Order: sequence, then structure tokens, then C-alpha cells
Amino acid sequence: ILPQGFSALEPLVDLPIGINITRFQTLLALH
Amino acid sequence: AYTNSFTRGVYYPDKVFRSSVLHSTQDLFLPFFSNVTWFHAIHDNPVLPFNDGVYFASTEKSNIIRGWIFGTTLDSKTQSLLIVNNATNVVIKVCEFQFCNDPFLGVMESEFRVYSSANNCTFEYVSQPFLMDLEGKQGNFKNLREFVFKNIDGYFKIYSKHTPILPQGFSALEPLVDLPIGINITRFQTLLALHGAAAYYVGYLQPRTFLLKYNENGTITDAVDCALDPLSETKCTLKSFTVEKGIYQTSNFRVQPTESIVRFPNITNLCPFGEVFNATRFASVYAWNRKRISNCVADYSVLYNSASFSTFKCYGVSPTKLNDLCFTNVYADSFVIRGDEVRQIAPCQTGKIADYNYKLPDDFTGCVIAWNSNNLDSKVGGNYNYLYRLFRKSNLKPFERDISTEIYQAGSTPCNGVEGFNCYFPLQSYGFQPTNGVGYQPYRVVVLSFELLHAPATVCGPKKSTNLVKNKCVNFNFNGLTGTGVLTESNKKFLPFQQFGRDIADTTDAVRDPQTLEILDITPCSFGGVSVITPGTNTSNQVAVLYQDVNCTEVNVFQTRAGCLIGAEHVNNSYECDIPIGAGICASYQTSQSIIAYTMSLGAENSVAYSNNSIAIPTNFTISVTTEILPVSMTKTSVDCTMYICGDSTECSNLLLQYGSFCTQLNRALTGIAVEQDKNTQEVFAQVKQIYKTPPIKDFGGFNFSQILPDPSKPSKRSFIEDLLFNKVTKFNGLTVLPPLLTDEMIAQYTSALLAGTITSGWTFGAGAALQIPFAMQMAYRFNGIGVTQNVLYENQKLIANQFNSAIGKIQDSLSSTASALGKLQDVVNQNAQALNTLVKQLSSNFGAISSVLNDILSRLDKCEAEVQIDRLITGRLQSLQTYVTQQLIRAAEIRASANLAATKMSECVLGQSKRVDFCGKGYHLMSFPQSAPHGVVFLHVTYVPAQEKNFTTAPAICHDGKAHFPREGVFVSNGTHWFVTQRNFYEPQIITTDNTFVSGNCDVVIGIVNNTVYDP
Amino acid sequence: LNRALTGIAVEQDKNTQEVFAQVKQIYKTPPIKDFGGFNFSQILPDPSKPSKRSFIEDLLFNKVTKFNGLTVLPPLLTDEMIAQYTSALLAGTITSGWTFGAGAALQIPFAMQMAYRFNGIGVTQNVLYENQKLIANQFNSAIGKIQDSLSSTASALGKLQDVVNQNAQALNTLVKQLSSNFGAISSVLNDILSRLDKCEAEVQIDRLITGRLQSLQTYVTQQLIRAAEIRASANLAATKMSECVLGQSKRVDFCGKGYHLMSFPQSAPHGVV
Amino acid sequence: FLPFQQFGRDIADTTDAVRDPQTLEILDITPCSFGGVSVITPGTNTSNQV
Amino acid sequence: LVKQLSSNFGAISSVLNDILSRLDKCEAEVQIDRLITGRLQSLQTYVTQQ
Ligand SMILES: *[C@@H]1O[C@H](CO)[C@@H](O[C@@H]2O[C@H](CO)[C@@H](O)[C@H](O)[C@H]2NC(C)=O)[C@H](O)[C@H]1NC(C)=O
Ligand SMILES: *[C@@H]1O[C@H](CO)[C@@H](O[C@@H]2O[C@H](CO)[C@@H](O)[C@H](O)[C@H]2NC(C)=O)[C@H](O)[C@H]1NC(C)=O
Ligand SMILES: *[C@@H]1O[C@H](CO)[C@@H](O[C@@H]2O[C@H](CO)[C@@H](O)[C@H](O)[C@H]2NC(C)=O)[C@H](O)[C@H]1NC(C)=O
Ligand SMILES: *[C@@H]1O[C@H](CO)[C@@H](O[C@@H]2O[C@H](CO)[C@@H](O)[C@H](O)[C@H]2NC(C)=O)[C@H](O)[C@H]1NC(C)=O
Ligand SMILES: *[C@@H]1O[C@H](CO)[C@@H](O[C@@H]2O[C@H](CO)[C@@H](O)[C@H](O)[C@H]2NC(C)=O)[C@H](O)[C@H]1NC(C)=O
Ligand SMILES: *[C@@H]1O[C@H](CO)[C@@H](O[C@@H]2O[C@H](CO)[C@@H](O)[C@H](O)[C@H]2NC(C)=O)[C@H](O)[C@H]1NC(C)=O
Ligand SMILES: *[C@@H]1O[C@H](CO)[C@@H](O)[C@H](O)[C@H]1NC(C)=O
Ligand SMILES: *[C@@H]1O[C@H](CO)[C@@H](O)[C@H](O)[C@H]1NC(C)=O
Ligand SMILES: *[C@@H]1O[C@H](CO)[C@@H](O)[C@H](O)[C@H]1NC(C)=O
Ligand SMILES: *[C@@H]1O[C@H](CO)[C@@H](O)[C@H](O)[C@H]1NC(C)=O
Ligand SMILES: *[C@@H]1O[C@H](CO)[C@@H](O)[C@H](O)[C@H]1NC(C)=O
Ligand SMILES: *[C@@H]1O[C@H](CO)[C@@H](O)[C@H](O)[C@H]1NC(C)=O
Ligand SMILES: *[C@@H]1O[C@H](CO)[C@@H](O)[C@H](O)[C@H]1NC(C)=O
Ligand SMILES: *[C@@H]1O[C@H](CO)[C@@H](O)[C@H](O)[C@H]1NC(C)=O
Ligand SMILES: *[C@@H]1O[C@H](CO)[C@@H](O)[C@H](O)[C@H]1NC(C)=O
Ligand SMILES: *[C@@H]1O[C@H](CO)[C@@H](O)[C@H](O)[C@H]1NC(C)=O
Ligand SMILES: *[C@@H]1O[C@H](CO)[C@@H](O)[C@H](O)[C@H]1NC(C)=O
Ligand SMILES: *[C@@H]1O[C@H](CO)[C@@H](O)[C@H](O)[C@H]1NC(C)=O
Ligand SMILES: *[C@@H]1O[C@H](CO)[C@@H](O)[C@H](O)[C@H]1NC(C)=O
Repeated sequence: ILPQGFSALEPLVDLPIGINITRFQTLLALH
Repeated sequence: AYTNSFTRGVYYPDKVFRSSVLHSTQDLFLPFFSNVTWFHAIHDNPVLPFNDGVYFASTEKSNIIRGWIFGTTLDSKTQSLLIVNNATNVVIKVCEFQFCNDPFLGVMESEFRVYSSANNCTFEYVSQPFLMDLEGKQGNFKNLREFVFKNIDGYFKIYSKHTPILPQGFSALEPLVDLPIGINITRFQTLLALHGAAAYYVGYLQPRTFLLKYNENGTITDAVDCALDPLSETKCTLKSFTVEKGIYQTSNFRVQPTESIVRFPNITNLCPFGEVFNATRFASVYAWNRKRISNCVADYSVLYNSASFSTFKCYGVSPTKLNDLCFTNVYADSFVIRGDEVRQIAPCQTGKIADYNYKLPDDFTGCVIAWNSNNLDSKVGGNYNYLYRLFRKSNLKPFERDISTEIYQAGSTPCNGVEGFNCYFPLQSYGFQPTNGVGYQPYRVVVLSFELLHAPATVCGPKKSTNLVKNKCVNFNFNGLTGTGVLTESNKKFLPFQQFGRDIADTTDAVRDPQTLEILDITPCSFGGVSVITPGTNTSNQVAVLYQDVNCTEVNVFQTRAGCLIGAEHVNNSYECDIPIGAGICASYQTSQSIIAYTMSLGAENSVAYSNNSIAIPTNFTISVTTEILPVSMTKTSVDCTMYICGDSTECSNLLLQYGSFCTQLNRALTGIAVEQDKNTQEVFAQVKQIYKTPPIKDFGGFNFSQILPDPSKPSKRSFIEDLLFNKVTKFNGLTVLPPLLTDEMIAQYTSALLAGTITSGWTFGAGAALQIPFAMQMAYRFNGIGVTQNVLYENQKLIANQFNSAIGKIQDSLSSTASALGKLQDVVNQNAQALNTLVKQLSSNFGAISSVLNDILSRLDKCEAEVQIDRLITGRLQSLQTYVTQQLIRAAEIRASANLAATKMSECVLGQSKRVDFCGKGYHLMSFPQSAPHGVVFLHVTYVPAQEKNFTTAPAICHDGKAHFPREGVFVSNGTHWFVTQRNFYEPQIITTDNTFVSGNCDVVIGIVNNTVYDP
Repeated sequence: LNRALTGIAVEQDKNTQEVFAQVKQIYKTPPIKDFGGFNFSQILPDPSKPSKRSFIEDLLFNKVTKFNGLTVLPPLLTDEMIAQYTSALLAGTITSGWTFGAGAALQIPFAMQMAYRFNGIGVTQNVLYENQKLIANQFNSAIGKIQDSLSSTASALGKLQDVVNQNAQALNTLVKQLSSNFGAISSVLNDILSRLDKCEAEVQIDRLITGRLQSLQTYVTQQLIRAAEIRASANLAATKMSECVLGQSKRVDFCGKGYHLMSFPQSAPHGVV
Repeated sequence: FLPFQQFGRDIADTTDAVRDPQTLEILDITPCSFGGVSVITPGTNTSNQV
Repeated sequence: LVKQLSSNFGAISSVLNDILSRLDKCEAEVQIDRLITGRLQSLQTYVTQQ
């Protein structure tokens, strides 16, 4: 390069984690 | 030496009596006209292979041929069947026989050396005595003794036929004893006696379909080998031994693969199953382990053949196919459970294991492997290292794990650190002791979860790969995905995670080769329908074959766009179409004689001598009579859906009630049809309010109607022609035919009334009352109605009557000669009979049931298990009826349209005179006459056809005194010296006067105006 | 089912034969087109084409637009043969009026043919001759508008295109049905066989058949009904050909709006104009 | 029936005739007479006689 | 067409909600496909007749 346009997302690894996920967080780095 | 098997090797397929019926069966028979090896023996006999069954025959004069030997090695290492017929007592033994280098029985007999030992013998049978030839005696052969020997699932079936006398002829072989020998037979030998010439014949069976024709006495008298040649294939396809001229679709050509192609990823490392199945420690079921198996060669036959497993259930897959199939990944979910809980590790189970500790998807593909444990997983004082989840607030989703030591508040008491009432731990542990019962001892269970292929495969079975061959039809297997087709290079670009391509039908369009990452298109190898082009079998049995939409290279020989036609010679000359091929090509049987193929002619080439001042005016005419045949009705069938589906069975009827109103709505539809058949008949014939009669004296101006009016001397007052029509057109399963409301006599009376009205009153009986008129005057009006002045009839009345009478005579001669005249009504009859015959035969179908006979199910199964087989038969008999009824409704609609057309013609052709071109026959319509016919009506259309013409010069108008004179009716013509005005459809020149022409304008506007004079009376 | 579809294919050729092949001979126009000012160059064959079709026919053909055991059989009468039949019908109509229908083709000047057609509608024939030049120009202009209309928008042939679309649509539906599971583990028959031994497999396969047969029965039933509709249309077309082109129709709005004079057939893909 | 044949069949695969197991004679099996029953009635506003 | 909804077609009940409220999904799948196998035929019959 939200930008305007179209793009399909390809698959990456399929991980058999088996965990019940209800929460999320992203990770940012600190200077 | 070899000979041609001249119509031999057919046996009675079963033990059911049949008569006057053609029955189709597929089993191992010797094909007609095959080559058979012929051996003769003067005064020795080779060992032959036993493929899938052998046909044997012999001609005898001294009974040299005695018996047969069957087995695999015939040397005492395996069991071997020995059959000997030594002119007196048939002896059958199954022993581990030691055979001699040259087996024989002496001929007075002085030897017995067919075998040398008996050991570990399992079967012996000896028949009663008889007498046969025993001495050496020469001459000509008197007894042909034919046999068939085959082994199906351990039953050794012997068929035979004895007849007085390869000879030409036909003879079916009846069954003899059925012996449960259970031996794998790969080899054969015959047995000859040693001292006299004694020939015998050996043939071989291949899987064939045969059509057997049973005669009136129930003996098979002929047969068609449905896989012999195109004519036999056509005969078998139509279930008849006679084929009419035309083109039939009998089969489908399919190119077969030449070699198999097996392609797999080139990995040779073996998969770590031992570290899973023989692991030191299994995880607990609340915290089961999941090892991913990838990048290896797996072998599930070792795990499968091993007897150590207690239970083995595969869902979606079968254990013997796992060796060929391969996967993107395999997961081994490993844990220990209690024995009685093994049942819960399965799709669609619930319980303390299935909901809380290990849930499988209900759409699960893979295998559940389990075995008991009592060495490792159990101790004295119990094994308390195994924990399971005993309480959870909600169940588990498929393959979710959830480790948690949070003490479970069963109620509303928030204990939050201390166990109590309604506050327990979710993890519980049961112990395992060697003294516990079967259901409470530990079992080690591993479930193998398979992801079936959608991505590059990494876990494949021990099946070895092969080399790849391009541009040939092959039977391929790419990573477990199988199919047949030609592999070619392609220019498609699969992106790296995509392995397979698909077509609209979800079939594979292209694949990426697992060894070399290139894209290969998969196009199934060329195929197409095969049509047989044949003259009727009463002329010739020679045929031509059309291979549809192929070039013939893939298959004297002529390539057309309909396909490549073989056996028909291409002829440059065009003719009228006979047997259509397609794409403009027709074939026929012509001249010694052979089948020809040609481009269809569209008619003779003609040009019209057009000019701006030339008109052709007819000078003579012909009265023609043509026959138009229309269906009016079809047989009023009625089907009792209950007796058909559930004949005389309460159990079935009660099951049928679970399908609701399907019966009464089918009975309703058929009733509606039967009613419309009577309405159709009523609309076509009953439009006349009174029954009219002709006078006893037939003074109709020379027109002879004696062949269309009723003849009082018959038991049914039909016309002569009607009798001819009736002589040309030709129930205990709940299927009936209702009679029509209007009998043939009543129809004849209606047509008689219509004819008498037409003859004596013209069109007046249609509009209102029948007003008598002389027939000649009626014709005068009909001629006037077509633009021919009435005087033409009167001046030529005698000629016209003779032409009419002659035309009628030709109709009788035509109708009296060939059967094909009534084909439109006969096809309707044939279609209805055919629909019913199909419907009746469908009762013989199983539809997946154990038997087509409903009573045989009920007499063998108790009601509850029986319910499945019976609903399955209903599920098929109902479809057969729905198909039949739907086809009848569509066909009835076609008949209704035809009947409506017939009624329209009756109204406009017979009752009036039609100005609609070619509606009431070709030519200018005069009159029509109805005649009845079986399930239809025949109209005799009387038409005026111009016969002879001359070239006359014309002009659109004539100038006189500067005025332009135009015809009132007719055209101006000139014979080269004088101008006349005449009627268009009959040359009759008249002097041009002011009373035949009219004046409008001035002769300076009109294109083509000519000079003349007009006489003024 | 093979029988029902064969019956349909046969009726498609009979329908074509009934509409176009009612003339016993192949007629031809003279090389000199002296038809009283009526210009037929746009409906008569032009010898310079690889297929002897009229200009308008080419316009019609430019507007109307297999490995699962599904095939299409060719018609018996090729487009060229249809064009020859329509050419013969046009040449007959132009040079002999209605006489070629009843019997032999009797030549007549075109202007006289029109004189009869005008007389047939209650207009005295002198009206044509006095106004013959005007009439020819209006005819020629009307023909030009037909080409311009046909040459401009795609929608002119919608009745034939819908038939084509319906048949393609029926086949596309039929092909897609092979992708359906019908309760089976997989829509791909080979994938069932390569994974299950015969006996357990028998259930999945009968289940797929139980659905592929229904798809065919539905298709065939719809084709029989649609074929009946086409047959009715073909019968109507044959009736018009007989009463509109070969004769002159007194039936109101049967052969177009207005008082009918003449009609001209032109071939089109899977139909007649 | 020829000696190994015990049963006969119709087109519908129903039995047409059987050979009696005690006396080896052939007996035809024709299902006993049956047929539809139709009710002929004036409308019920006139009469309930049928 | 409306009455055909009351038919069982071999199922335990003609009422779809009564199957779902009584059987878990997996065993239920058989009874439901069985009801569909019949409601579809009823519609196909209706549509064909129409
Ligand atoms: C029946 O017996 C024959 C022996 O005549 C078996 O054929 C042998 O099969 C093995 C395995 O493929 C080959 O290595 C041998 O060479 C074959 N023998 C001959 C003479 O060719 C046959 O497999 C047996 N069939 C069954 C089902 O047991
Ligand atoms: C019109 O045609 C009819 C036959 O269609 C002619 O009648 C024939 O005349 C010849 C004389 O040359 C006789 O030999 C035949 O026997 C007649 N046949 C019949 C059936 O009558 C008639 O003469 C023709 N008229 C004209 C004027 O040409
Ligand atoms: C109407 O035609 C029939 C023939 O279809 C005539 O009957 C024939 O008459 C002749 C006498 O001229 C007999 O020799 C034939 O045997 C009769 N045939 C039949 C079948 O009856 C009948 O005479 C004709 N009508 C008139 C008034 O002449
Ligand atoms: C055109 O028709 C007229 C009228 O019949 C013919 O004139 C007659 O010819 C015959 C002999 O040729 C004479 O005997 C008559 O007297 C003529 N009629 C009159 C009124 O003069 C004329 O010949 C015909 N022309 C041709 C070329 O056939
Ligand atoms: C028909 O006759 C008329 C009158 O006799 C002709 O009219 C004459 O035509 C010539 C040549 O075109 C003119 O020069 C005269 O002036 C015309 N006279 C009149 C009174 O109109 C006419 O041409 C003739 N037509 C034919 C075909 O012969
Ligand atoms: C019939 O109409 C065509 C047009 O559709 C005429 O052909 C045109 O003739 C003119 C000359 O006047 C040329 O300039 C055009 O280029 C031609 N167009 C085509 C498409 O050929 C034809 O000449 C007309 N016929 C007559 C006898 O005039
Ligand atoms: C046996 O068949 C072969 C090939 O079909 C043929 O060439 C040979 O002549 C046949 N034997 C006899 C005796 O005709
Ligand atoms: C044929 O073999 C049987 C086998 O037991 C024997 O009893 C019989 O005598 C033999 N027939 C001869 C030697 O003619
Ligand atoms: C078969 O023959 C052998 C000969 O040595 C004998 O030992 C054996 O007991 C016999 N029976 C079986 C069943 O093998
Ligand atoms: C066989 O058919 C013939 C027909 O001519 C008949 O006479 C005969 O009685 C039938 N039965 C037998 C056993 O021949
Ligand atoms: C082994 O796999 C590689 C991968 O592309 C391939 O190139 C090579 O030819 C294979 N070897 C054999 C012997 O098939
Ligand atoms: C487990 O051990 C036994 C005995 O050592 C062996 O026969 C078996 O093959 C092993 N399991 C696997 C998967 O190899
Ligand atoms: C067979 O057909 C030919 C010609 O169609 C006919 O002449 C002959 O009589 C027919 N034979 C039979 C037995 O139908
Ligand atoms: C028939 O085969 C030839 C030979 O390869 C090929 O050139 C031709 O295009 C094929 N198809 C035809 C003639 O329609
Ligand atoms: C038929 O015509 C073709 C023209 O392409 C010619 O090649 C062929 O030899 C002709 N056949 C005969 C038998 O005259
Ligand atoms: C009319 O004249 C043309 C040309 O002179 C000729 O070909 C045609 O056969 C003639 N017609 C008759 C019926 O004589
Ligand atoms: C048409 O008629 C005109 C006179 O009206 C004449 O000059 C012309 O030559 C005629 N046509 C032919 C082809 O002769
Ligand atoms: C016993 O069977 C024979 C065989 O035909 C039969 O004739 C006899 O009547 C039977 N006896 C009884 C008592 O049924
Ligand atoms: C019943 O039918 C009769 C005759 O058709 C009519 O007169 C009468 O009014 C009808 N009654 C009712 C209640 O419809």
C-alpha cells in the first residue's frame, strides 16, 4: 500500500488447540 | 484345430417355468459364433486352464470321454475335484489326488490309473448304474452330449443336455446337481480311455448378457447374445427378435483405460504409531493427548491385522481402504477410559465422557481403536492417576479441551475456595484394580481423526507409486482420489495451497501431480452413444453403426458431422430421406444390395418461369381424396393404487396410509383422464342433434358413396372403409381398462348421421335445420367457394364423379394393402400398451428390497423388520405409478389437443367448407367425410387440384379510350392475337366487355398497361 | 427416460419438418428481380456468403446465443437446409402466389399477386396499380426499418432466446445436482467407493442414486412439458406458414395486425420469423 | 413344467401356476374375481337411493 | 398439499417441532430427512400437476 479495494485472504496453519476462547488482546511494543 | 461355436453354450438360468415371454439375464454363457478348440483322439488329452467356467461338448461312438479333473496344482498340495462317468455309475470325489503323468482308464476294462493316491479326502458321491458304450466301435456319431462347468461361491454347478445326432442348431442346457465343493479351481483336464475315434469340444465362458426367448411350451428355442454385434445388441435392447426399419440407440461406446497410474508423495519414512499404541503412559481423558502424524508413510494393515485390539469402529472409512487413501493430516487422540464407557467414544453419543471430557463431531471421519488394559493401568489399592471431568456447567463442543480446577458451584452458594454442599471439584478419579469386573477395568483408546483430502497430502499408505503416462486413457489414483481419464499438460496456475481443481458437477477438472508440482488437465477419454442403422429384419440383417460425436480414428467408413458411420457406403447421389442419421445425412437399403449413406435431397430442383407479363392458367383439374388420420381418444385405464402397491396385504396398506392422499390423488388423475377421453370423443363426433339417414335410393349425380355409407348386412353398421380401418389397428395386478361410454356402433351412427347430413343437406345441418339439397348443387356451391364458377362442375359433372369414384377406389386399395396406413393411431395404442407393460414389469423390481414379491417378504420376516423392506418396495411402486400417471397426463394433453383439432376439422371441414389453406387437406377444399377408426377419426378430404397449365401472356389492365379497364374477377390473358378475361383456377376465356371488367382512371399511371378494344354489348 | 428423451428429439425434427418442409420442390427466383418495384434483396439469398442465408437471417443468427453422460444431438436439417426451404417458400410466394401450395407453381407477376391480395381484403385492385409506386416504396422502407430494428437491439429475439436459456438452465441445474450429497457422505461417487468397502458403501450409493434419478425425472418431466409447449408453438407456426405465407388469411390478427396481404418466412435459430 | 421346475411366473413376477407338492400336477393360479365398485346416485338433495 | 403436512411418511410424527423437541440432532436427522423425503415429493407432484 481502510483502503478501498478487494482482497481475499488465503489460509495459513490450522492449529488443533482445543481451547474455549471468549476474550482477546492485541500486542503493541513500547519504546 | 479350431471350429466356430455354431449357436451353443446357453443354459436355463434358473428353475422357473416361463412361457411366451422374452427374459433377459446376465451370467457366464459361451458367446454365439465364438472360436472353440476342437480335439480328436484316435484309439493324450491336454491340461487346459479353467478360467471362469468351461463349456464342454462331445460326440460319441465308443464312450472314450469319461471324466474331468479340476483344481490348482493337481499334485496333492491342494484339494482337487475329480468327476468320472465310466459308462455305468457316475462317481464324484474331492480328494487331494496324486495324478499320473498321463492319466487314463483302460477300455473289458483292464486299467484304472486316473489317480495314484487318496489322502485327506472331503467328498464322495456315487450314482446309480446305467449302460453306455464300452467297446471300441467305429462309425458315425449318434449322441451329442453337452456340458457347462462353473464354480460360483463354492457351489460347483454342472449343466448338461443330451441329444441324438459342431452341428448347427440350438439347444439349451438344463441343470444337474449343485455340489458344495468350496474349492478354488484354476486348472482343468478331460479323461480319455486307452485301449476308436472320439472327438470332444472345449469352450470358455466370459461375462455376457443373453436374451432368452421362451416358447409357448416353456422350452428355450432361441436366444440373442446381446454382446455379439450391433444387430443382436439392438434386438436385446428392444426385447424383441424383430426390428423395424430405423435408427435405434442400443448402447454407449466408452474407451477403456490401458494401464493404471498410481501417484503419491515421494516420502519413505514410516509413521510413529508404536510410540502411540505402545506408549509408557496414556493421558487422562479430561486432559487427553493429541499427537499430530504427518510427513510419513503409514500402514494400517499391521495395526488392523493385529488381534490385540478389543474394539475397532471406523466411521466414514473402511479398514481395508485405509491402505490406499491418504490424508492431509492424521491426529491420534489418546486416553484411557472405563470399559463400559468405550461405547461413548463414538459419534452421536452422550454421557459423562461424551459431554464433559471427550466430544466427537457427529460428522466424524476416522477410526476408534480400543483394547483392554490390566498390566499398566491397574494396581492393587486402585490406580488413582486417572481423572475425568465429573461436573461441568455446560457440555463440550467437538474436540475441545478445558483444564480447570475451579470448584463447581452446583447451586447459588459462592463457596469460592472450599468444597461443600453444591460445591464440588469437577475432577474425579475412579480406580482400577485387577479384581474389578469387565465393565470397570481400564481400556486404552486411541481415536484417529482423518482430514480427507483438501490440501497437499503427507500421510499415505504403503501403496507404491508408478510412472505417469500422458495423452492416453488411464485409470489414475492421485493421493487416493481415483478416476479414469486422459492426463494432458495444462496452462492453469493452482496457487500453492490448492492441490485439486473442480468442474461445475464437482468432478475433478485438473490435478497437481504429487511428485512433480505441475498441473495436468483430466479430460475423460472420448465416449459417445452408438446407434444402429438397419433395414427391417424382413429384408436384411446387415447393419451400419454410427458412433456419435467422435472422429473414427479413436475407434467402408464415412465421417459426417453426426459421427463416423461404419458399414454404409457414401453415395454422391442425393435421394429422399429414409432412415435419418442427423446433420442432413440419411441412410437406406438400396443397390448386390447394401446400406448407403447420402446427403438428404430437399426435393426436385425447379425454377418458376417468372416474367413481368406471363401467367400460367390451369386448363384441367383433378379431384383428389387424401386421408388425414387423427387420434381422438386413448384407452380409459384405471389403476387401484392399493392393489398395485399393496396387493391383498393389510400390513402394506396400513403402511401406505403413512403416505396420505397419494392414492386418492392418483385415482383422481386417472379418473379425470378417463372422463376427458369420453368428452373428447363426444366433442369430435356428437355435434349433431339428430340422427340423419340417407334415402334408400342413392341418386347423387354419379357420386358413389356406397363404400362410406353403412351396409345393412354387417353385424355392426360400419362402412366398408371403416371395416378396413378396424382390421388394421390392433389385468390382475389392480390394473383395469374401463370401456368407453360410446360403443363403436354409436360412433358409426354418429358418423353415418354426419355423412348423410353432409350428402343430403350440405352445410345447412350445422347451422340449424337440415335443409335438403341435390348433391350436385352442393358441389356447385363448394366449387364456387374456391373461385371456380359453378358451370364448370355441370359441364364436367360426369368426369368429376368418375374421378371421385376412382379416388375412393384407390383409398380402399391403399387401405386394403399395407398395414402402415394407420400408424398414427397404432403408435398411440402401442404407447399405451407399452406404458402398462412397463408398469407391470416394475412389480418385479426389488428397489433395494430382498424380494420383489410382497408375500415372500411377509412369509419370511416378522412385521417389525419387514416394515423396512415393505416401505422400500412402496418407495418405488409409488414412483412407478407417479411416473406412469404423469406420462399419461402429458400424453392425454397431446390427445386432447389432437381431439380438439379433430373437432375443429369436423366443424370446419365436414360441416362447412374451409378457406384455411392445407387445414382440410392439400388442394382447394371442397368437402370432407368423417370415418370412424379405433380410438380416432379418419377424414377423407376431397380437394380440387389444378392438373394441367399453359403459358399465357397477361397484363394488369387494358387501355381502351384512354380509360383503364380492370377485371372484376379473373385476369386478362392473350393467346397471341386476342385478349380475353378468365378465372384464375380454370382456363375459360371470355370476350372482354364492360360487364366483366370495370373502369377506373386513365391509362397513363398503371405499370404494364396494354392497348386493346373492349366490345360494348 | 432414454425413451422419453428420444421421443422428444424425434418430435423436434418432426416439428421442424412440419413447419418448413411442406413444399415438394425447391423453387428458385429468376436472376433478374423485376418485381414491380418491390425489393426482396434483403430476404432472398445472397450467393456471396458461405451459407446461403438472407441478410435479415444473418442478423437473426447474430442475436441468438458434456462429459457427465450429457450430450446434444445435431438436428437432422442443417441451417443451410432450412435456408433452402425458406428460399423455396419465398421464391414460390413471390413468383407464383398461393398456387404452389394447392398444386403446381403457376407463375404470376408480383404486381398481380398483390392485386389479388388487395382484392381479398375488400380493396379494389385498381387502388394498387394507381398507387403501385408508393406501395413499393413503403414496403421497401418498412423492410429497411426491420433491418435497422434488428440490427440495433438484442431484445428483438427474446422469445427464442428464452427457450435457449431455459434449456441451458435446465442442463446447468442437472449438472449441478451431481454435486449434491442427498444425505450421502460425498457427492463424488468414486470417493465413496475408494473409502468404503462394498457392503457399507451400498447404502451411500443407493442414497446418491435416490436423488440422481429424481433429478433426471424432474428434468425429463420438465422437458416433456416444455416440449409440449414447443410443439404447440410449432403447430401454430406450421398453421401460419400454411395460411399466412402460402395463402392469405381472413382470420383477424392471426397473420399480424392489419388486413393481411402476405407473409414471408425467415429462418432463425431454433425457430421461425 | 419340465421336471426340475416347480413354479411358474407371470410378467409381474407373481406366480402364474404351481406344481402341487403331493401330486405332481400343474394347477393354474388365477386370483379370484375382483373389480371396482361405482355408486350411481342422484344428488342427495333429491334422493338418497343409489 | 396442506393435508400432506399431516402425513408421517414413516416418521414418528408429522409435526417437525415435535421431533426436534424429543430427539437430539443426530438420531433426529433420520426422522427429518424422512419427512423431507415426502414433503418434496408432495411439492413436486403439486408443481407438476400445476
Ligand atoms: C487359486 O489358486 C491359484 C493357483 O493356481 C492362485 O494363483 C496363484 O496366485 C499367486 C498370487 O498372485 C501367484 O503368485 C501364483 O503364481 C498363482 N498361480 C499360478 C499357477 O499362476 C490363486 O490366487 C488362487 N485364488 C484364490 C482366491 O485363492
Ligand atoms: C382432363 O383430365 C381428364 C383425366 O384427368 C381427361 O379425361 C381423360 O381423357 C382421355 C382422352 O385423351 C381419356 O382417354 C381418358 O380415359 C379420360 N379419363 C377420365 C378419367 O375421364 C380429360 O379429357 C381432360 N380434359 C382436357 C380438356 O384435357
Ligand atoms: C358403387 O360402387 C360399388 C363398388 O364399390 C358398385 O358395386 C359393384 O357393382 C358392380 C356392378 O356394376 C358389381 O359387379 C360389383 O360386384 C359391385 N361391387 C360391390 C362391392 O358391391 C355399385 O354398383 C356402385 N353404385 C352404382 C350406383 O353404380
Ligand atoms: C385465339 O383465339 C381466337 C378465338 O377463338 C382464335 O380465332 C379463331 O381462329 C379460328 C381458326 O384459327 C377461326 O376459325 C375463328 O374464326 C377465329 N375466331 C375469330 C373470332 O376470328 C385465334 O386463332 C386464337 N389464336 C391462337 C394463336 O390460337
Ligand atoms: C397505345 O395506344 C395509344 C394511343 O393510340 C398510344 O399513345 C401514343 O403513344 C405515342 C408513343 O408513346 C405518343 O407519341 C402518342 O402521343 C400517344 N397518343 C396518345 C393519344 O396517348 C400508346 O403509346 C400505345 N401503347 C402501346 C404499348 O402500343
Ligand atoms: C434493393 O435494396 C438494396 C439495399 O438494401 C439496394 O442495394 C443498394 O443499392 C444502392 C444503389 O442505389 C447502393 O448504393 C447500396 O450500396 C446498395 N446496398 C446494398 C446493401 O447492396 C438494391 O440496389 C435495391 N434493388 C434495386 C433493384 O434497386
Ligand atoms: C479361430 O479364430 C481365429 C481368429 O478369429 C481365426 O483366424 C481362425 O481361422 C479360427 N479357426 C478356424 C478353424 O477358422
Ligand atoms: C466305474 O467307477 C466306479 C467307481 O466305484 C466303479 O464302481 C465301477 O465298477 C467302474 N466301472 C467300470 C470298471 O466299468
Ligand atoms: C491331512 O494329511 C496329513 C498327512 O500328513 C495329516 O497329518 C493330517 O492330520 C490330515 N488332516 C488335516 C486336517 O490336515
Ligand atoms: C408344443 O407346441 C405344439 C404346437 O404345435 C403343441 O401341439 C404341443 O402340444 C405343445 N406341447 C408339447 C409338449 O409339445
Ligand atoms: C522423489 O520425489 C521427487 C520430488 O519431486 C522427485 O523429483 C523424484 O523423481 C522422486 N524419485 C523417484 C525415484 O520417483
Ligand atoms: C506394539 O508392540 C508389539 C510388541 O512389541 C508389536 O508387535 C506391535 O507391532 C507394536 N505396535 C506397533 C504399532 O508397531
Ligand atoms: C416384413 O417387411 C416387409 C417390408 O416392410 C414386408 O413386405 C413383409 O411382408 C414383412 N414380413 C412380415 C412377416 O411382417
Ligand atoms: C479428425 O482427425 C484428424 C486427424 O488428427 C484431425 O485433423 C481432424 O481435425 C479431426 N476432426 C474432424 C475432421 O472433425
Ligand atoms: C464423389 O464425389 C467426390 C467429390 O469430392 C469424389 O472425390 C468421389 O470420388 C466421388 N465418388 C464417386 C463414386 O464418383
Ligand atoms: C413456360 O415457358 C417457360 C419458358 O419458355 C418454359 O420453361 C415452361 O416450361 C413453360 N411452361 C409450360 C407449362 O409450357
Ligand atoms: C417489364 O415490362 C416493361 C414494360 O412495362 C418492359 O420494358 C420490360 O422489358 C419487361 N421486363 C422484361 C424482363 O422483359
Ligand atoms: C403321501 O404322498 C404321496 C405322494 O404322491 C401321495 O400320493 C399320498 O396321497 C400322500 N399321503 C397322504 C396321506 O397325504
Ligand atoms: C339441491 O339440488 C337441487 C337440484 O339440483 C336443487 O333444486 C336444490 O336447491 C339444491 N339444494 C341445495 C341446498 O343446494
